[PDB]
Amino acid sequence: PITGLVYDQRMMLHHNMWDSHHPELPQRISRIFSRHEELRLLSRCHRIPARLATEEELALCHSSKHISIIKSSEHMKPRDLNRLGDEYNSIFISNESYTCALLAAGSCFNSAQAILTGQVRNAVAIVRPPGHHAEKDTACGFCFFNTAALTARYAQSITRESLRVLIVDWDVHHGNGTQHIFEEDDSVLYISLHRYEDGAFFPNSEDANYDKVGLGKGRGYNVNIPWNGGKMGDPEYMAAFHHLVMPIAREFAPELVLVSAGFDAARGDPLGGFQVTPEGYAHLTHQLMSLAAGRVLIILEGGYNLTSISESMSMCTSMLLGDSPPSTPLKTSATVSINNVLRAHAPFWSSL
Ligand SMILES: COc1ccc(-c2csc(C(=O)NOCCCCCC(=O)NO)n2)cc1
Ligand SMILES: [Zn+2]
Ligand SMILES: [Zn+2]
Ligand SMILES: [Zn+2]
Ligand SMILES: [Zn+2]
Repeated sequence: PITGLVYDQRMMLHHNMWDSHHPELPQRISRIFSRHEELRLLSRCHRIPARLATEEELALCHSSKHISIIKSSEHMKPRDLNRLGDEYNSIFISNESYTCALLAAGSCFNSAQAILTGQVRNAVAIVRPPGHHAEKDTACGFCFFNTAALTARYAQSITRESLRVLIVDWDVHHGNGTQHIFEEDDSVLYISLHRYEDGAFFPNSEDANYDKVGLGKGRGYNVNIPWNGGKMGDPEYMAAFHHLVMPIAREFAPELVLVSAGFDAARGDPLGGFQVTPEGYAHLTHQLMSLAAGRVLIILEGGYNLTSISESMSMCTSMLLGDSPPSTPLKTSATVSINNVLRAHAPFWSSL
Protein backbone atom coordinates (compact mmCIF):
# COMPACT_ATOMS: atom_id res chain seq x y z
CA PRO A 1 0.00 0.00 0.00
CA ILE A 2 1.23 3.49 -0.80
CA THR A 3 -0.78 5.29 1.93
CA GLY A 4 -0.39 4.72 5.65
CA LEU A 5 -3.18 5.35 8.21
CA VAL A 6 -2.90 5.65 11.97
CA TYR A 7 -5.91 5.32 14.29
CA ASP A 8 -6.09 4.20 17.91
CA GLN A 9 -9.28 4.11 20.01
CA ARG A 10 -7.20 4.90 23.07
CA MET A 11 -7.19 8.54 21.92
CA MET A 12 -10.97 8.54 22.52
CA LEU A 13 -10.26 8.42 26.28
CA HIS A 14 -9.69 12.16 26.61
CA HIS A 15 -12.97 13.72 27.63
CA ASN A 16 -14.61 16.64 29.34
CA MET A 17 -15.78 15.43 32.73
CA TRP A 18 -18.10 18.42 33.23
CA ASP A 19 -19.53 18.76 29.73
CA SER A 20 -19.99 15.37 28.08
CA HIS A 21 -21.36 17.29 25.09
CA HIS A 22 -18.35 19.54 24.64
CA PRO A 23 -17.71 19.69 20.80
CA GLU A 24 -14.18 18.25 20.99
CA LEU A 25 -15.79 14.81 21.14
CA PRO A 26 -14.14 11.36 21.45
CA GLN A 27 -16.18 10.22 18.42
CA ARG A 28 -14.51 12.82 16.21
CA ILE A 29 -11.88 10.15 15.44
CA SER A 30 -14.12 7.08 15.48
CA ARG A 31 -16.56 8.74 13.05
CA ILE A 32 -13.67 9.58 10.70
CA PHE A 33 -12.27 6.03 10.97
CA SER A 34 -15.62 4.34 10.39
CA ARG A 35 -16.28 6.55 7.34
CA HIS A 36 -12.91 5.31 6.02
CA GLU A 37 -14.35 1.78 6.38
CA GLU A 38 -17.61 2.71 4.60
CA LEU A 39 -15.74 4.25 1.66
CA ARG A 40 -13.61 1.07 1.40
CA LEU A 41 -10.40 2.98 2.13
CA LEU A 42 -9.09 0.97 5.16
CA SER A 43 -8.30 -2.07 3.05
CA ARG A 44 -6.08 0.04 0.77
CA CYS A 45 -4.02 1.59 3.56
CA HIS A 46 -1.08 0.25 5.55
CA ARG A 47 -2.01 0.48 9.24
CA ILE A 48 0.75 2.30 11.13
CA PRO A 49 0.77 1.69 14.97
CA ALA A 50 0.36 4.58 17.34
CA ARG A 51 2.80 4.88 20.20
CA LEU A 52 3.56 7.30 22.99
CA ALA A 53 5.82 10.28 22.29
CA THR A 54 8.68 10.10 24.81
CA GLU A 55 9.39 13.09 27.02
CA GLU A 56 12.64 13.69 25.13
CA GLU A 57 10.63 13.85 21.91
CA LEU A 58 8.25 16.37 23.55
CA ALA A 59 11.26 18.49 24.53
CA LEU A 60 11.86 19.03 20.80
CA CYS A 61 9.30 21.85 21.02
CA HIS A 62 7.98 22.09 24.62
CA SER A 63 9.47 23.41 27.89
CA SER A 64 10.16 20.92 30.67
CA LYS A 65 7.82 23.04 32.85
CA HIS A 66 4.89 22.59 30.43
CA ILE A 67 5.62 18.88 29.97
CA SER A 68 5.74 18.55 33.75
CA ILE A 69 2.32 20.15 34.33
CA ILE A 70 0.47 18.15 31.68
CA LYS A 71 1.98 14.87 32.89
CA SER A 72 0.93 15.68 36.49
CA SER A 73 -2.72 15.74 35.36
CA GLU A 74 -2.68 11.92 35.19
CA HIS A 75 -2.86 11.67 38.99
CA MET A 76 -5.14 14.65 39.71
CA LYS A 77 -8.54 14.31 41.40
CA PRO A 78 -11.54 15.86 39.54
CA ARG A 79 -11.39 19.16 41.45
CA ASP A 80 -7.71 19.68 40.50
CA LEU A 81 -8.28 18.72 36.88
CA ASN A 82 -11.00 21.41 36.77
CA ARG A 83 -8.72 24.04 38.31
CA LEU A 84 -5.85 23.09 35.98
CA GLY A 85 -8.07 23.19 32.87
CA ASP A 86 -9.25 26.64 33.97
CA GLU A 87 -5.69 28.06 33.97
CA TYR A 88 -5.59 28.06 30.12
CA ASN A 89 -7.72 29.40 27.24
CA SER A 90 -10.38 26.74 26.44
CA ILE A 91 -8.88 23.52 27.81
CA PHE A 92 -10.54 20.59 29.58
CA ILE A 93 -8.44 17.84 31.14
CA SER A 94 -9.29 14.32 32.27
CA ASN A 95 -6.86 11.78 33.73
CA GLU A 96 -6.39 10.18 30.26
CA SER A 97 -5.61 13.47 28.51
CA TYR A 98 -1.82 13.27 28.88
CA THR A 99 -1.71 9.70 27.49
CA CYS A 100 -3.93 10.71 24.56
CA ALA A 101 -1.73 13.73 23.69
CA LEU A 102 1.35 11.46 23.77
CA LEU A 103 -0.46 9.02 21.48
CA ALA A 104 -1.44 11.75 19.03
CA ALA A 105 2.17 12.93 18.71
CA GLY A 106 3.78 9.47 18.68
CA SER A 107 1.29 8.32 16.07
CA CYS A 108 2.50 11.12 13.84
CA PHE A 109 6.20 10.35 14.48
CA ASN A 110 5.56 6.75 13.36
CA SER A 111 3.74 8.09 10.29
CA ALA A 112 6.61 10.45 9.47
CA GLN A 113 9.15 7.67 9.92
CA ALA A 114 6.95 5.39 7.76
CA ILE A 115 7.09 8.03 4.95
CA LEU A 116 10.76 8.93 5.34
CA THR A 117 11.99 5.26 5.37
CA GLY A 118 9.92 4.49 2.26
CA GLN A 119 7.45 2.17 4.05
CA VAL A 120 4.66 4.30 2.62
CA ARG A 121 4.59 7.32 0.31
CA ASN A 122 2.05 9.32 2.30
CA ALA A 123 -0.10 8.94 5.40
CA VAL A 124 -3.15 10.19 7.28
CA ALA A 125 -3.23 10.51 11.07
CA ILE A 126 -6.67 10.31 12.68
CA VAL A 127 -5.70 11.70 16.11
CA ARG A 128 -7.00 13.80 19.00
CA PRO A 129 -6.62 15.93 21.00
CA PRO A 130 -5.39 18.52 18.43
CA GLY A 131 -2.06 20.32 18.51
CA HIS A 132 -1.61 23.60 16.67
CA HIS A 133 -2.47 26.16 19.42
CA ALA A 134 -0.08 24.49 21.91
CA GLU A 135 2.90 26.77 22.51
CA LYS A 136 6.35 25.94 23.84
CA ASP A 137 5.27 26.78 27.37
CA THR A 138 1.44 26.34 27.43
CA ALA A 139 -1.72 24.43 26.36
CA CYS A 140 -4.50 26.37 24.56
CA GLY A 141 -7.64 25.86 22.45
CA PHE A 142 -8.12 22.08 23.10
CA CYS A 143 -4.36 21.52 22.36
CA PHE A 144 -1.79 20.14 24.87
CA PHE A 145 1.32 19.51 22.72
CA ASN A 146 2.01 20.75 19.17
CA THR A 147 1.62 17.51 17.24
CA ALA A 148 2.53 19.01 13.83
CA ALA A 149 5.46 21.03 15.18
CA LEU A 150 6.84 17.98 17.05
CA THR A 151 6.46 15.84 13.93
CA ALA A 152 8.51 18.41 11.90
CA ARG A 153 11.30 18.40 14.52
CA TYR A 154 11.05 14.62 14.84
CA ALA A 155 11.39 14.29 11.05
CA GLN A 156 14.54 16.44 11.14
CA SER A 157 15.98 14.50 14.06
CA ILE A 158 15.86 11.21 12.07
CA THR A 159 17.08 12.65 8.77
CA ARG A 160 19.12 15.86 8.82
CA GLU A 161 18.43 18.94 10.95
CA SER A 162 18.03 20.99 7.80
CA LEU A 163 15.23 18.82 6.28
CA ARG A 164 12.79 21.24 4.62
CA VAL A 165 9.36 20.65 6.11
CA LEU A 166 6.27 22.53 4.91
CA ILE A 167 3.35 22.82 7.37
CA VAL A 168 0.12 23.77 5.66
CA ASP A 169 -2.53 24.59 8.27
CA TRP A 170 -5.99 24.68 6.75
CA ASP A 171 -7.77 24.49 10.07
CA VAL A 172 -10.15 27.50 10.19
CA HIS A 173 -8.22 28.85 13.20
CA HIS A 174 -4.69 30.22 13.21
CA GLY A 175 -2.03 27.84 14.54
CA ASN A 176 -0.50 30.36 16.94
CA GLY A 177 1.65 27.62 18.53
CA THR A 178 3.12 26.42 15.24
CA GLN A 179 3.91 29.93 14.07
CA HIS A 180 5.60 30.82 17.33
CA ILE A 181 7.68 27.66 17.48
CA PHE A 182 9.12 28.10 14.00
CA GLU A 183 8.96 31.92 13.76
CA GLU A 184 12.76 32.36 13.50
CA ASP A 185 13.38 29.13 11.55
CA ASP A 186 14.04 28.90 7.78
CA SER A 187 13.97 25.08 7.82
CA VAL A 188 10.19 24.88 8.48
CA LEU A 189 7.82 26.87 6.26
CA TYR A 190 4.50 27.57 8.02
CA ILE A 191 1.46 28.48 5.89
CA SER A 192 -1.84 29.12 7.59
CA LEU A 193 -5.22 29.95 6.20
CA HIS A 194 -7.66 31.06 8.88
CA ARG A 195 -10.72 33.14 9.68
CA TYR A 196 -9.36 36.32 11.30
CA GLU A 197 -12.10 39.03 11.46
CA ASP A 198 -9.51 41.70 12.30
CA GLY A 199 -8.68 39.80 15.50
CA ALA A 200 -12.26 39.04 16.55
CA PHE A 201 -11.86 35.28 15.94
CA PHE A 202 -10.09 32.73 18.15
CA PRO A 203 -7.28 32.94 19.01
CA ASN A 204 -8.02 36.65 19.06
CA SER A 205 -4.47 37.91 18.32
CA GLU A 206 -2.81 40.13 15.71
CA ASP A 207 -0.14 37.38 15.47
CA ALA A 208 -2.38 35.96 12.74
CA ASN A 209 -2.29 38.95 10.41
CA TYR A 210 -0.65 38.66 6.98
CA ASP A 211 2.07 41.07 8.07
CA LYS A 212 3.59 38.55 10.46
CA VAL A 213 6.13 37.13 7.99
CA GLY A 214 8.65 35.63 10.41
CA LEU A 215 11.67 36.92 12.35
CA GLY A 216 15.43 36.91 11.78
CA LYS A 217 16.47 34.10 9.42
CA GLY A 218 12.75 33.16 9.59
CA ARG A 219 11.68 36.17 7.53
CA GLY A 220 9.50 34.88 4.73
CA TYR A 221 8.98 31.46 6.36
CA ASN A 222 5.68 32.34 8.10
CA VAL A 223 2.77 32.87 5.72
CA ASN A 224 -0.56 33.90 7.24
CA ILE A 225 -3.61 34.03 4.94
CA PRO A 226 -6.34 35.75 7.06
CA TRP A 227 -10.01 35.86 6.10
CA ASN A 228 -12.05 38.96 7.07
CA GLY A 229 -15.84 38.92 6.61
CA GLY A 230 -17.78 36.44 4.46
CA LYS A 231 -18.37 32.69 4.60
CA MET A 232 -15.35 31.55 2.63
CA GLY A 233 -15.65 28.32 0.67
CA ASP A 234 -14.07 26.29 -2.15
CA PRO A 235 -13.56 29.34 -4.46
CA GLU A 236 -11.51 31.39 -1.99
CA TYR A 237 -9.44 28.39 -0.84
CA MET A 238 -8.65 27.26 -4.38
CA ALA A 239 -7.72 30.82 -5.29
CA ALA A 240 -5.56 31.08 -2.16
CA PHE A 241 -3.76 27.84 -3.21
CA HIS A 242 -3.25 29.00 -6.80
CA HIS A 243 -1.91 32.49 -6.08
CA LEU A 244 -0.17 31.89 -2.75
CA VAL A 245 0.10 28.42 -1.17
CA MET A 246 1.38 26.48 -4.18
CA PRO A 247 3.70 29.15 -5.74
CA ILE A 248 5.41 29.61 -2.37
CA ALA A 249 5.52 25.84 -1.53
CA ARG A 250 7.03 24.94 -4.93
CA GLU A 251 9.81 27.50 -4.50
CA PHE A 252 10.56 26.29 -0.96
CA ALA A 253 10.78 22.77 -2.49
CA PRO A 254 9.98 20.97 0.80
CA GLU A 255 11.18 17.41 1.45
CA LEU A 256 8.17 16.58 3.68
CA VAL A 257 4.68 18.14 3.74
CA LEU A 258 2.67 18.22 6.99
CA VAL A 259 -0.99 19.14 6.88
CA SER A 260 -2.47 20.66 10.00
CA ALA A 261 -5.80 19.39 8.71
CA GLY A 262 -8.65 20.88 10.75
CA PHE A 263 -12.05 20.42 9.03
CA ASP A 264 -13.71 23.33 10.85
CA ALA A 265 -13.73 25.46 7.68
CA ALA A 266 -16.14 22.82 6.33
CA ARG A 267 -19.77 23.47 5.46
CA GLY A 268 -21.78 22.48 8.53
CA ASP A 269 -19.15 23.44 11.10
CA PRO A 270 -20.76 25.38 14.00
CA LEU A 271 -17.38 26.83 15.13
CA GLY A 272 -16.06 27.99 11.78
CA GLY A 273 -19.17 28.97 9.85
CA PHE A 274 -17.39 28.53 6.46
CA GLN A 275 -18.39 26.43 3.47
CA VAL A 276 -15.47 24.32 2.23
CA THR A 277 -16.86 21.06 0.71
CA PRO A 278 -15.30 17.55 0.88
CA GLU A 279 -14.49 17.89 -2.82
CA GLY A 280 -12.72 21.14 -1.95
CA TYR A 281 -10.44 19.49 0.63
CA ALA A 282 -9.88 16.78 -2.00
CA HIS A 283 -8.54 19.35 -4.52
CA LEU A 284 -6.37 20.95 -1.82
CA THR A 285 -4.83 17.54 -0.92
CA HIS A 286 -4.34 16.65 -4.59
CA GLN A 287 -2.50 19.94 -5.20
CA LEU A 288 -0.21 19.37 -2.21
CA MET A 289 0.55 15.89 -3.58
CA SER A 290 2.60 17.64 -6.31
CA LEU A 291 5.22 18.61 -3.67
CA ALA A 292 7.99 16.62 -1.95
CA ALA A 293 7.47 13.79 -4.47
CA GLY A 294 4.14 12.89 -2.80
CA ARG A 295 5.51 12.72 0.79
CA VAL A 296 2.52 14.24 2.65
CA LEU A 297 1.21 13.52 6.14
CA ILE A 298 -2.31 14.73 6.93
CA ILE A 299 -2.84 15.30 10.64
CA LEU A 300 -6.29 15.86 12.16
CA GLU A 301 -6.59 19.21 14.00
CA GLY A 302 -10.09 20.66 14.66
CA GLY A 303 -13.48 20.11 12.95
CA TYR A 304 -16.75 19.75 14.89
CA ASN A 305 -19.38 18.56 12.42
CA LEU A 306 -19.04 14.78 12.62
CA THR A 307 -20.48 14.22 9.12
CA SER A 308 -18.44 17.04 7.53
CA ILE A 309 -15.09 16.00 9.00
CA SER A 310 -15.66 12.31 8.25
CA GLU A 311 -16.54 12.96 4.61
CA SER A 312 -13.79 15.55 4.21
CA MET A 313 -10.93 13.63 5.77
CA SER A 314 -11.93 10.41 3.95
CA MET A 315 -11.83 12.37 0.69
CA CYS A 316 -8.24 13.48 1.46
CA THR A 317 -7.16 9.89 2.09
CA SER A 318 -8.77 8.95 -1.21
CA MET A 319 -6.58 11.55 -3.00
CA LEU A 320 -3.43 10.32 -1.20
CA LEU A 321 -4.26 6.85 -2.51
CA GLY A 322 -4.13 8.38 -5.98
CA ASP A 323 -7.87 8.53 -6.83
CA SER A 324 -8.98 11.15 -9.41
CA PRO A 325 -10.12 14.51 -7.92
CA PRO A 326 -13.97 14.73 -7.95
CA SER A 327 -15.57 17.39 -10.13
CA THR A 328 -17.39 30.89 -8.92
CA PRO A 329 -16.08 34.48 -8.54
CA LEU A 330 -14.51 35.16 -5.16
CA LYS A 331 -16.01 37.11 -2.34
CA THR A 332 -14.41 40.55 -2.30
CA SER A 333 -12.75 40.31 1.09
CA ALA A 334 -11.03 37.15 -0.21
CA THR A 335 -9.49 38.99 -3.20
CA VAL A 336 -8.47 41.68 -0.74
CA SER A 337 -6.78 39.19 1.64
CA ILE A 338 -4.96 37.36 -1.15
CA ASN A 339 -3.65 40.73 -2.47
CA ASN A 340 -2.43 41.81 0.97
CA VAL A 341 -0.54 38.50 1.47
CA LEU A 342 0.93 38.82 -2.05
CA ARG A 343 2.33 42.25 -1.04
CA ALA A 344 3.69 41.07 2.34
CA HIS A 345 5.36 38.02 0.77
CA ALA A 346 6.72 39.52 -2.48
CA PRO A 347 9.95 40.35 -0.52
CA PHE A 348 10.66 36.67 -0.02
CA TRP A 349 9.02 34.59 -2.78
CA SER A 350 9.97 35.39 -6.38
CA SER A 351 7.07 33.20 -7.55
CA LEU A 352 4.88 36.05 -6.25
C1 LIG B 1 -24.33 26.82 17.59
O1 LIG B 1 -23.12 27.45 17.23
C2 LIG B 1 -22.01 27.20 17.99
C3 LIG B 1 -21.04 28.18 18.11
C4 LIG B 1 -19.92 27.96 18.88
C5 LIG B 1 -19.75 26.73 19.52
C6 LIG B 1 -18.57 26.52 20.35
C7 LIG B 1 -18.30 25.49 21.17
S1 LIG B 1 -16.87 25.91 22.06
C8 LIG B 1 -16.61 27.32 21.08
C9 LIG B 1 -15.45 28.13 21.03
O2 LIG B 1 -15.28 28.87 20.04
N1 LIG B 1 -14.55 28.05 22.02
O3 LIG B 1 -13.35 28.79 21.93
C10 LIG B 1 -12.22 27.91 21.77
C11 LIG B 1 -11.94 27.63 20.31
C12 LIG B 1 -10.75 26.72 20.04
C13 LIG B 1 -11.02 25.97 18.74
C14 LIG B 1 -10.23 24.68 18.56
C15 LIG B 1 -9.80 24.59 17.12
O4 LIG B 1 -10.54 24.21 16.21
N2 LIG B 1 -8.56 24.96 16.90
O5 LIG B 1 -8.13 25.26 15.63
N3 LIG B 1 -17.67 27.55 20.30
C16 LIG B 1 -20.72 25.75 19.40
C17 LIG B 1 -21.85 25.98 18.64
ZN1 LIG C 1 0.02 23.81 12.67
ZN1 LIG D 1 -5.10 27.54 9.92
ZN1 LIG E 1 9.02 29.31 9.95
ZN1 LIG F 1 -9.82 24.89 14.44
